[PDB]
Amino acid sequence: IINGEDCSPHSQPWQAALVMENELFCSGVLVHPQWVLSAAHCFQNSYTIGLGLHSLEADQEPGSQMVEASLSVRHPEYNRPLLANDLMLIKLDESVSESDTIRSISIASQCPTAGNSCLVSGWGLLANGRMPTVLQCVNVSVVSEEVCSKLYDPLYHPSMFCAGGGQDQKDSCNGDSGGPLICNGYLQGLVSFGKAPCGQVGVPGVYTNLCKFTEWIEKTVQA
Ligand SMILES: NC(=[NH2+])c1ccc(N)cc1
Ligand SMILES: [Co+2]
Repeated sequence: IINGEDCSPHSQPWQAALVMENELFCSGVLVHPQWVLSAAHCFQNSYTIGLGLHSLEADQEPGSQMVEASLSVRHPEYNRPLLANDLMLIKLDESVSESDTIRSISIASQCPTAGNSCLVSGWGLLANGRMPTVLQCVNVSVVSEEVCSKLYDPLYHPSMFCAGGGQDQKDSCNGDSGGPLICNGYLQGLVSFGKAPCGQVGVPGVYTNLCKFTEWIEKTVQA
């Protein structure tokens, strides 16, 4: 997160951390007791998801649960066109129990509205190019479709949307991929990509436009 601040511990209970050998590489959103939503470009053969965290130090966070999973379903059209449909559902081995610091969030069924201010959180790089010790939070506003599509032509696709890009230099960044973007308490998008460096004025970040994959997310999680 660029130019944000330490989130209020456990203020985003749907936040899922994805760690590899021993480091964080992505995030996900608990959209169901046994399913974590994330960016297709975060696919692995097996994940080590951390729920209920705030600091990466799992054994320092109470209600925290380091579950495991291996069945991941990337969206059929991911990366066709280049970079598009960047979402993926990861099915957790053992379903988790919604605790005090671990709750799932629902996906917005309506589409981003320009100007609307939202929040995004993650453990990605900071304004100083450094990784944070706790989960970061920042607000960015939805940018209009016109500006988005022209700014990111010809890579822009309807499965994406822009947010931020303001003068305040608030934005996501590397390590926040698959992170959540909440709008009025709904999961509006996932941290997907954007120009580098991050936090450039006039250059918003791109997020997966979840409002567009409700039916798929459903047919998958359920059936
Ligand atoms: N700066 C950004 N909004 C960004 C950087 C890496 C990435 N995967 C996604 C987005
Ligand atoms: Co805590």
